[PDB]
Amino acid sequence: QVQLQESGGGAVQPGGSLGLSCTASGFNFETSTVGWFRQAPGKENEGVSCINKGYEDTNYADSVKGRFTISRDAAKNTVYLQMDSLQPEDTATYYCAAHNEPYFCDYSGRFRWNEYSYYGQGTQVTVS
Amino acid sequence: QPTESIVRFPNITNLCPFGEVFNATRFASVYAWNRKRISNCVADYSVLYNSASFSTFKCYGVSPTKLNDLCFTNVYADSFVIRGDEVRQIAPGQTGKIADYNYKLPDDFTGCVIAWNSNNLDSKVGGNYNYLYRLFRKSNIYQAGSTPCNGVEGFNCYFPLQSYGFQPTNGVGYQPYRVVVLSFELLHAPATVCGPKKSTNLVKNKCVNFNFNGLTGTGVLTESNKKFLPFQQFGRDIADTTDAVRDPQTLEILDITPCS
Repeated sequence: QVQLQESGGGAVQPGGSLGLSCTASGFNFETSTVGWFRQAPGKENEGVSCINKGYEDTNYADSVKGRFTISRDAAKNTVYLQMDSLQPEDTATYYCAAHNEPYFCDYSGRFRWNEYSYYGQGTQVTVS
Repeated sequence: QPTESIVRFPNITNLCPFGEVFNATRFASVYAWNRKRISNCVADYSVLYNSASFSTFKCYGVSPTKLNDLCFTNVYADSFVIRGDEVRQIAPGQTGKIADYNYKLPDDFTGCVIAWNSNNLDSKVGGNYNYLYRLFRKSNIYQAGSTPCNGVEGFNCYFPLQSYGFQPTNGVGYQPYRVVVLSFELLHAPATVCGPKKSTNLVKNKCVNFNFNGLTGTGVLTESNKKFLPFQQFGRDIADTTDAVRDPQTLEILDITPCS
């Protein structure tokens, strides 16, 4: 099956930057969408970013627009999310997720919590 | 001029077993999400028009009030149970996973779709874990991986079951509800399914229009005592006219005389 591994979380000070990494296995995620979701205590599970490597088309949550940048590394077969000017609302456990149907175009990434079929353990990010 | 128009039709006997929807107490087997053929019966839809107490009943290709006019060879009743988030997405011409990857419905599928609340009766406090999804088609033992296990532990070899997270606590938009599709098929077969045909009270000895089981005429009726058995329609002793007509309820034999 598909296996997901998130890493790169930690503690940051507001105004700083952080780097999260998602490693996928059991399926070739080079022509399909992979994204980052978050869940925070007192907040619903929200998708924050997604990238389709087929053309690397990118989408971000409205809550994170203009602050985070997601990229995809084919050589590393990973998804890297860079977070600039972090705010307390970004403190959450982050999950790496994908759509059941692999897309083959410039499709924007869905940020509904129902969007995951296989899910990783998640990595903690605390903006404090 | 004739006074008023009259139609007389026999009492309804065959009721469609739609009661398996009102009084359904149990779920179907895993292999057999309820797909039943319906024929040789009269389909009474009048209750559904004014029921107004259920989540949706929207249906396409036929106006609601003309169902009694049309006759179909077969009716397929296909019932599933699905969650609320897809209720508006279950419709012909739309997209979705289950409708596309399990059994195809035509883009102009004409048929009649109802969705039913099961919130207070069939929903389970601890969660009913009976719900599965088929996700993949690649082309036209089942293993989620590509390599066969052959009874040996290893990669793409899994455990029979781990506790699954089905819960009712989710919001109002997120409960499951029941879905039923009534599909009408008109094909090359003798007409066996007919809608209920309502009649009225009968008035005698007046110049009226009459419609007995589709037999139309105008005039005033008089009782005739000639010997016809109840199943008898045609005979040759006068050989000229449809002499007499028989009410379904009352076996009386009535002949006609035209008005001016």
